Amino acid sequence: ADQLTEEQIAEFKEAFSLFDKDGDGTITTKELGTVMRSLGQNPTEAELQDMINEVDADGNGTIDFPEFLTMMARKMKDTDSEEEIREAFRVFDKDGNGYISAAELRHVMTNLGEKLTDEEVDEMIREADIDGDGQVNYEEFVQMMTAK
Amino acid sequence: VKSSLLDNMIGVGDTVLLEPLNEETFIDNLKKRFDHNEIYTYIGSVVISVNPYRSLPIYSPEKVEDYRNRNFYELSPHIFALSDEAYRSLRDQDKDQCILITGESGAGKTEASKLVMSYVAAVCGKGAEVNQVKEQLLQSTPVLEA
Amino acid sequence: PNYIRCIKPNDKKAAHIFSESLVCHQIRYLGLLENVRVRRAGYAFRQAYEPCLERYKMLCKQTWPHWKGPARSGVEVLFNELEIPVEEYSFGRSKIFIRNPRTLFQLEDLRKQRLEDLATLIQKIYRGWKCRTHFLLMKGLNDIF
Amino acid sequence: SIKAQTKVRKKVMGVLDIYGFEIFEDNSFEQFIINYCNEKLQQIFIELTLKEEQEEYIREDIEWTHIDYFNNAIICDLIENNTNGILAMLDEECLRPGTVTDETFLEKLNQVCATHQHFESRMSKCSRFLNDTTLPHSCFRIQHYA
Repeated sequence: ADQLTEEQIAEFKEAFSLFDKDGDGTITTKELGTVMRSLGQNPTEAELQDMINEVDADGNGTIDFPEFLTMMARKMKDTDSEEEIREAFRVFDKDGNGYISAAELRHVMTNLGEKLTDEEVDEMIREADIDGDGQVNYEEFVQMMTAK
Repeated sequence: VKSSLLDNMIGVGDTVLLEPLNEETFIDNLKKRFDHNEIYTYIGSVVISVNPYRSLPIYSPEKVEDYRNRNFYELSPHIFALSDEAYRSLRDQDKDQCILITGESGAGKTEASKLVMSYVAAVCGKGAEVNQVKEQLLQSTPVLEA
Repeated sequence: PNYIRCIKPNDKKAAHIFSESLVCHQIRYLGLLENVRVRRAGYAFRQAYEPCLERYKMLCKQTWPHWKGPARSGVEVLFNELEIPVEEYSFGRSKIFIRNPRTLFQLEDLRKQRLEDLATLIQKIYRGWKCRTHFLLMKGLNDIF
Repeated sequence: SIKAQTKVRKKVMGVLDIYGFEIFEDNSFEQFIINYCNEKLQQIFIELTLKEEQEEYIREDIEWTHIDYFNNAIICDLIENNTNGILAMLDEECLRPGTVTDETFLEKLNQVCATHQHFESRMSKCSRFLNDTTLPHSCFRIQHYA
């Protein structure tokens, strides 16, 4: 791209400097995704692996700040939609009532995808419905998660 | 309309979908379903039941609510789904029904009568009457069996 | 008439014995095979347009996330993107008709493929809500790092 | 003990528990009546099946293609015909006294019942010409749906 007007440069620079703990001037490579997800771009893990293996020729993933800006102008046009993920939840509704089972949400969200851990899907259901238990809603839950 | 018996299907759930069509594939279908404790398999609107010779937990009153008033297509094969069709064709349509059990003794005919009439004893609204006629029917069964 | 055929899996009344030769005779005596042969007759699968479109809306970029109305047209553009031959299906008045389960298990394979992409999308936007939330709390504690 | 108290308007769901098909090594007249009743049940089952299917393909305005199935009606017709059936010949041999035996009844079946394709005997010729092994004398074969 061109790229990247300054008001995103400052956020990429403070998030770029936040996850630097050795005093290098670059992030560590295990935390490479959470850099991008703390700012709200959210790439997938395998596409992150391809994108980091494009610029690396050593098998470590060590980049700098302009390469990270290049990766941000690549993914900047990939901002997801609201109705798309909401209809993706409506795929997992099997009863057509607007209700969704919490335990089957655990089964899907711990057996499919990037495989969320126990605290993340348990915290997911506890944020979905504070009263409980075992059966949750999603239609306001999608409004809660899709805010940057 | 959002669920189907095709999801989570052990083997092939409906034999009209079985390919290729002979007895050799079908024995393997009932084999691989009976191994995974799936003893019901449809042909069109036909229930195939296999006797497991034990009490399976697919007859809970919890699953009566699950099997009730879904469509024939929307859920995994079970015998109640036949009775849940028949009763509604008796209830909402006011047409007389009959449920035919064909097989040999020791394959589960009397059990199928007990489970069909048990579902009708569940969802009719006056369960104690159907249990009262039912108890004298199952009581009169070994009398006729003599 | 509503209908039940019962099969014994052995001649010994046990729970885990499956004798294939006896069950073969149980199929022969009841005649399940010609039952399948007559239920299959022309088109081996069928369903209404609405559960078909609601089941397979995610395989077409004109039905994802909407719609494409009416339901026969959405199933049609679904087939036209997924490159299904014309002799595989037929349009009824209120149902879509499928001739051989080759097309059916093909579509179940493709839907099984896109399901992981939908769950991956949900876990991506959710975990991004968590990392973005932790980033906003981290800004909320320390204004400069 | 189980009937209703008075005689009112009603709607009924019945349950017909019927036995299944039989094959022994030696199948006598009992198993003949048994297998004949299962021929009738198979016939009404396939007939209601085809009327139901062709009903649906006429509903959805789709051109029917023809399907090949086993005809049960000519086995039933092979047994029940008031002039050419098996039971008409048996009612004849029971009715008239002529010092009648089993082999004379087989002679009558060879005379009038062997003109059909699916009947099969040894002394007739026609149906069938061949001298097939494991087909003894004083017996006959019926090609059932089973």
